[PDB]
Amino acid sequence: MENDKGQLVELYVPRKCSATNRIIKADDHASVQINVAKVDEEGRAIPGEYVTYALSGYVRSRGESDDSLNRLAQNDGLLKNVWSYSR
Amino acid sequence: GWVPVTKLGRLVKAGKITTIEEIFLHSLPVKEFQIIDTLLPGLQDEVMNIKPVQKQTRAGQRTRFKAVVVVGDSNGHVGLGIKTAKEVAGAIRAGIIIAKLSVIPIRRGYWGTNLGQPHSLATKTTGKCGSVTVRLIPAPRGSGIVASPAVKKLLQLAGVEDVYTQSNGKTRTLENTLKAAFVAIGNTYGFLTPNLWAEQPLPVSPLDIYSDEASAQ
Amino acid sequence: GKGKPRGLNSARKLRVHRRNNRWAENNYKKRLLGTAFKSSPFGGSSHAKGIVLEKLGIESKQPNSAIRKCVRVQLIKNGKKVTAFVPNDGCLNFVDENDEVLLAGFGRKGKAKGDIPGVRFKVVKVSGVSLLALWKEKKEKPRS
Amino acid sequence: PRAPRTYSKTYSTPKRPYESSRLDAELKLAGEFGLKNKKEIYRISFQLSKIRRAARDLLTRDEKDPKRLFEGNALIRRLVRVGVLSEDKKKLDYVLALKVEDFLERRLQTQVYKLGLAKSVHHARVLITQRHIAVGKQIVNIPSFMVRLDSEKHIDFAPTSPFGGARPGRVARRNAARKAEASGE
RNA sequence: AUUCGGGUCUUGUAAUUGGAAUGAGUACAAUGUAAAUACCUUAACGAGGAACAAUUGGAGGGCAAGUCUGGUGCCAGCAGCCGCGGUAAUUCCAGCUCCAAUAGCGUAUAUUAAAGUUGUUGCAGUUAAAAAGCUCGUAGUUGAACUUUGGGCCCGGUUGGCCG
RNA sequence: ACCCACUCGGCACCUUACGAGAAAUCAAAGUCUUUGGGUUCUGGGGGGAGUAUGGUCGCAAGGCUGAAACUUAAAGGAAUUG
Ligand SMILES: [Mg+2]
Ligand SMILES: [Mg+2]
Ligand SMILES: [Mg+2]
Ligand SMILES: [Mg+2]
Ligand SMILES: [Mg+2]
Ligand SMILES: [Mg+2]
Ligand SMILES: [Mg+2]
Ligand SMILES: [Mg+2]
Ligand SMILES: [Mg+2]
Ligand SMILES: [Mg+2]
Ligand SMILES: [Mg+2]
Ligand SMILES: [Mg+2]
Repeated sequence: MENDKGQLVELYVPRKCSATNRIIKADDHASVQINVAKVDEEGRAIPGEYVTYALSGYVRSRGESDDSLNRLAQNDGLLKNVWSYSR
Repeated sequence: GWVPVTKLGRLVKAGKITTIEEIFLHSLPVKEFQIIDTLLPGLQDEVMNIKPVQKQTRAGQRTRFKAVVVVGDSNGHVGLGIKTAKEVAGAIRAGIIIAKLSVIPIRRGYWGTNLGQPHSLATKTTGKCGSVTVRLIPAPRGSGIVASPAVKKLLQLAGVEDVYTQSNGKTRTLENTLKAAFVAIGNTYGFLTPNLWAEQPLPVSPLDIYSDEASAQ
Repeated sequence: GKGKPRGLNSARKLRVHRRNNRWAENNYKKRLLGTAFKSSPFGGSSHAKGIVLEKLGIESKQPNSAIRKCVRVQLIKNGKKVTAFVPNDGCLNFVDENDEVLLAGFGRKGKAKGDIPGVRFKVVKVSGVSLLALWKEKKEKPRS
Repeated sequence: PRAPRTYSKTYSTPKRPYESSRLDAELKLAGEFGLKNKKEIYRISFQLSKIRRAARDLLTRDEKDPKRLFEGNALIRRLVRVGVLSEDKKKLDYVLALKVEDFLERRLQTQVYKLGLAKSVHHARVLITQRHIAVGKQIVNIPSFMVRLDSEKHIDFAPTSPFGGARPGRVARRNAARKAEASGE
């Protein structure tokens, strides 16, 4: 969000949910962020590098949080043969 | 003085969180009003209403006080709180504590064109509470705040300049009115407008960059 | 479908329905039935002269007992009897009988549990003098 | 059978009558500028409002449309001649942002006190209605003259007036006659 | 400021003072005007203004404004609505004060807004007013999908840039 | 006949709410100020009153259609404490 001088003028660009592309808002205490650990060849996880996801409180309440996480991870290289695109 | 009891409080008192914008971005649940105090220094309260309430406790009749209190920056932050205590100044005190706690951002934007600072709202919003609905509509600049006294105060203390309202229901119950209005401004940051489509990279929580800090002894 | 026809060639049904439905409004019914010209004591005018028929000591009980110092007035244009309040006057030394009296409207709702009724008129003038001016000792009353 | 002489109201009474905030705002506004009715304020609020309407009605139409161009530019340059709108704000979106004081600051009343021909604002009132204060070759005796910008640099005392020049007033030569006759005696 | 005093400013006053200003009104003249009246002009007068004296409604709430004195309380909780007591009343009556709009302000009737309490935009219908006992059925309102898409060429306009 | 899996169509129940609602509650009473899928009917404070009058249907008892003057500050819903 800009004005004419080309400068941004918001309080903050907010976090969007990853499953649902909807906005997570500030009072949503059911929303969540998931850090998954990047791993070495030696099977050690580095202390400070994460693949992170966002989830709206809506999706966790509705009980789709899991399946959503699955698909997301699987597509982002974490898993394989857990989540099918067909059912 | 003040001793934090929450791993969000020790983060604050150790100046590891500058603005609230970092609380709000990650939705980190506030429970220590002092947080809001330090992060929002220029927060100006306002008792909207004070009401004698008749308690009947085990055949012992007492008189207490219900207080509806609003707080806010005249930039982008509001807060609303209701509290009942045994003494008036006590009620007001506690009320301000509560409203401090439930402080919310606001997306204020433009009407049509795009000059100077954002003056009005970004989109039409609507809050409902009780039987009351309150609807807020973008005005053009200099249209002032078109609302009844209560809702007008709540919006002024939230740095809105120009906004048309439309209410409905028994607006005479000021607590439902205020609550509803509150909801309606508290929805602005929740309406996905096209200028927010661009994908961001997920930020890493203050709670994890400063995790060694503000950890319980 | 919100129970009303919403079709593009449906106007007639809509507006007709509206006409049949406006008869539940109160004022509309008063206004197309000419209730004002047929029944209302004033005949649809903001005022009426009348002549005081009888000085009334009505007594209206609950919740507050008015020693109702009111009047029976008969309107000149209708020959229609009416009751009317005569304000601000403790003794009623101002209004006697056979006196010409200009009346206006007055909105006192009557109450049930004490049998207090609702007069609808207040004396504005007596014998051509304003009730107020008399009461202010500003003007005096020609007594005939 | 004439033509019917057209005419119009000028102001508009507020919607909520007792509103402790508006009450005060109004009073301080009357105070800065020495007005006598709230009505004087209302008159301004009303002209303002008609301008804000013309403004919006132009704003909702397309840029580079003949009408918005024409009436836009007109409204703008009109607002500028009286120096209500500043030289740099020459675009519609500011004429909306305009407020009351921006109008209240161009009164002859005001400009007399801000060109320092008066000691206080009230003094400026009196001095105006007293037929003292001219704008160029004209006297003007209305506190609401609304000074155009090219007429700012002309306001002075009246060539008729005691201060402007001429002979002393009636009181002055009264006391001149009193002292001269009391000394001749 | 160490203390007297060096001055800036703004106030409360004092039916304190001082000298300025001026049109309300009066009036030669002229202007105006068919003739006049007036306006606009203008000699000559014309206030400390202890009276060139401003009102109309209010002061429990709605709704701006009383934590003020006496009287009441036999002409007394009382009259848009709701409140509220009686030796001691902010709620009645009188004075004082204050508030609002002001050469105007109140009141009555009508009407529009408020009223999303007429609802096309826009109401409601389980229990608050309101789904016909039930189906059939003409006018009426309403009515699935589908029939040149897609591609290639050229022409000249009106805003916007980077050069002027 | 039964048992398991599935499937249209019923029928009630039990959970919840994303949603609605004044609340009780509701798979509709949801997709409703972010207000428009088609259509029928009805209501506009409480009384006066389903009364008076007219018309119509019925052998009658009655039904259908259905006011006004006047009156009144509430009548009413749901929930909560004792
Ligand atoms: Mg309403
Ligand atoms: Mg002549
Ligand atoms: Mg008075
Ligand atoms: Mg009162
Ligand atoms: Mg009041
Ligand atoms: Mg008050
Ligand atoms: Mg309704
Ligand atoms: Mg019932
Ligand atoms: Mg019912
Ligand atoms: Mg049925
Ligand atoms: Mg078709
Ligand atoms: Mg009815």
